[PDB]
Amino acid sequence: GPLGSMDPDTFSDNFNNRPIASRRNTVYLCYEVKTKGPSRDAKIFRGQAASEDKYHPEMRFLSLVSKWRDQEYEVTWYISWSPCTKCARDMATFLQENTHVTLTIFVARLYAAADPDYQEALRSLAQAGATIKIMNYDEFQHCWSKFVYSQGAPFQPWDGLDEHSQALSGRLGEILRHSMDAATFTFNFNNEPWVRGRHETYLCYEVERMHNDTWVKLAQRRGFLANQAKHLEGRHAALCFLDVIPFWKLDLDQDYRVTCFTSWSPCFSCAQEMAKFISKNKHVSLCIKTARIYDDKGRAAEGLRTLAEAGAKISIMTYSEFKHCWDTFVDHQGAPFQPWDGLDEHSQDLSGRLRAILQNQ
Ligand SMILES: [Cl-]
Ligand SMILES: [Zn+2]
Repeated sequence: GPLGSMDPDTFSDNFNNRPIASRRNTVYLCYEVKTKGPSRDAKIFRGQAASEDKYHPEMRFLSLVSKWRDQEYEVTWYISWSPCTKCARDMATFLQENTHVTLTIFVARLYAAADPDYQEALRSLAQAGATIKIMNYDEFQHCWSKFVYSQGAPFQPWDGLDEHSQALSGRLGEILRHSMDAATFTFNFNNEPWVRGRHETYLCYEVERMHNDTWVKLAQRRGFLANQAKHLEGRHAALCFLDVIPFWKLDLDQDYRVTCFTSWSPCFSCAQEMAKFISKNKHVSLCIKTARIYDDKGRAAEGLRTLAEAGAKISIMTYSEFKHCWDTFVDHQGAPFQPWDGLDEHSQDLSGRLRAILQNQ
C-alpha cells in the first residue's frame, strides 16, 4: 500500500490478542493527536510506525505536541505490545515535564513476564496521568478503519477476541491496582480438597529481614503473581516466583524469610526446583502456606518431602492466612474477609493430610 500505512497482513500480525507468543519484538504504534478543547469537529492528526531502534519513527509524534502558545494536546496510542519498562519510564518523565500533554494508551497484548521493575514502571506511567486500557472490538475496528489501507474490506474479528480482551483486562488491572480481584481471590483460594475449574495458580509472597531479634517486613517487596498458560510455553507460578526472586538484590550476608501463599501447593517439578534453589541460597528461609494440596497425580507427596528436607516450612493456610492475604493483596476497598463455608474443617483436614505426607505415610 501507500507509504506510512499498514496492510491487512501487518495488522493481523501485530494488532491481535490470540496466543501468538511474542518472538518478533515488533512493536507497532499508531498514534492520534488532537488539540484539547470543546471542538467536536476537530481535526485528528494521525501517524504510525513500527518500532525501529536506529531512527525510532514511532516517536515522531513528540514534535507535534511541543509547547505552542496556550495549546494543550491529547495523544492516543494503539500499540501492539505493552510499552517496555524503559519507554514507560520515559513517557512517565515526559508527562511529568509536559503537563500540557495528556496521553491514552490502548494495548493489544501484555508482555507475559510482568516482572517487578516493569510493573512499577507501568504504575509510574499511570500515576503520571496516562490512561492505559486493553484494546477490545471497538479499538481494533477503529485502528483498522484508520491505520490500514484495506481497499474496501471491513474489519473481520477473530473468534476468541473478546475473551482474550477480558483476560488481558484482568491482568492489566492486577498490575495497575497492585492487587487482585476479590472474586478471583475468593475463587482461587477456596480450600476444598478436591475442586473443579481451578486451572490457574495464584501465589502471594512477602519478604522479611532479620534485624536485631525481629523479622521486619519489607513492604516494598510484597506482591503476587499467577501462572502462565496456553499452548508459548506454560510456566508454573512457583517457577515465576523463583524468577522474581533475583530482582530483589538480596544481601547474601543478611538473613531473610520468604513466605509464599499458594492456591495450589507446588507440583513435583516445582518442588524440586525450589529445593534446588533454597539449597543454593542459604540466606533465604522459605515458608510455603497452601490453600489446597495439589496431588500432582500422586507425585506431590514426594516433592513436598524433598522440599521440606531442603529446609522449607510447608503448612496449610488457616483462616488467619486467608484473612491476611485478603487484607494485603485483594482490592477489597475496606470490606472484611468473608470466609466460605467449611473453611476451618477443610483447613484442619488438609493439615492432617499434610502431616501424614511429611512423616511419610
Ligand atoms: Cl504447580
Ligand atoms: Zn509446578
